[PDB]
Amino acid sequence: GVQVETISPGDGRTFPKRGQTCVVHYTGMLEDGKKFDSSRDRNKPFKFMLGKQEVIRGWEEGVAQMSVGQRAKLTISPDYAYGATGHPGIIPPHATLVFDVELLKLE
Amino acid sequence: RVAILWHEMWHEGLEEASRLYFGERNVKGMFEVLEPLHAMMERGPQTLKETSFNQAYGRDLMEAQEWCRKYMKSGNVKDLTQAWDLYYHVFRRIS
Ligand SMILES: CO[C@H]1C[C@@H]2CC[C@@H](C)[C@@](O)(O2)C(=O)C(=O)N2CCCC[C@H]2C(=O)O[C@H]([C@H](C)C[C@@H]2CC[C@@H](O)[C@H](OC)C2)CC(=O)[C@H](C)/C=C(\C)[C@@H](O)[C@@H](OC)C(=O)[C@H](C)C[C@H](C)/C=C/C=C/C=C/1C
Repeated sequence: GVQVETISPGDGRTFPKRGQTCVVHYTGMLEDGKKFDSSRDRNKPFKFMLGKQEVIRGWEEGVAQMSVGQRAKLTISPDYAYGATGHPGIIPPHATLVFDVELLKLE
Repeated sequence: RVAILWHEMWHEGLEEASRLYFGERNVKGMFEVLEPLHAMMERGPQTLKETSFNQAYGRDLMEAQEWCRKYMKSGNVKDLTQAWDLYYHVFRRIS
């Protein structure tokens, strides 16, 4: 599964409809808080279209739950992420990942 | 050889390359489907369309290549990502 826990709420009616572009700011870290990637360090929002299997599954189902403005922590079990194979050099096998993601805007 | 815009050529090249690396963990394949595209660039814009695209996206795609070269020398894999940051930027702009 994927676990969403509000850090800061949005309007709670403007959800990303399948096929929109989510502009978001995230910091990703491994379970222990070890940061691996953040768009906020580059000072540059990440964009992706929701539904096109463009991102990992915990993101697909996680971000679909979010409304514009909302900031959330996603706890994504390896099944809904990079699995047993990981992504070599950055995400190890089986890793439970935590994402802090804020949904800036839909386009 | 065949007629195709550098636009279409790079769009589907970048998409295929990314799927091979990210999706299949095939860093051998992604170099295969990327080296050709880079080869053309290094040879020359012939038409006006290939000229302007080169003015727009030539620099980024070049730097992306140096990052891949850097990966080849160090095995770091964060060079590959700094490369794919730049590929993503040119791809996002050419849609
Ligand atoms: C340098 O930075 C990398 C991302 C880094 C690499 C390593 C991971 C730790 C990480 O640090 O991201 C990371 O924090 C992370 O885990 N992310 C990124 C943020 C969203 C969530 C997750 C993710 O899903 O990554 C994604 C993960 C790595 C792979 C995917 C997982 C889901 C699966 O369905 C896909 O199958 C193939 C692959 C990477 C992405 O978010 C990028 C946008 C998308 C893709 C590569 C594919 O969807 C591809 O499909 C062919 C596309 O359609 C794209 C648009 C085509 C163009 C040319 C490719 C662009 C390249 C973008 C690359 C980027 C920004």
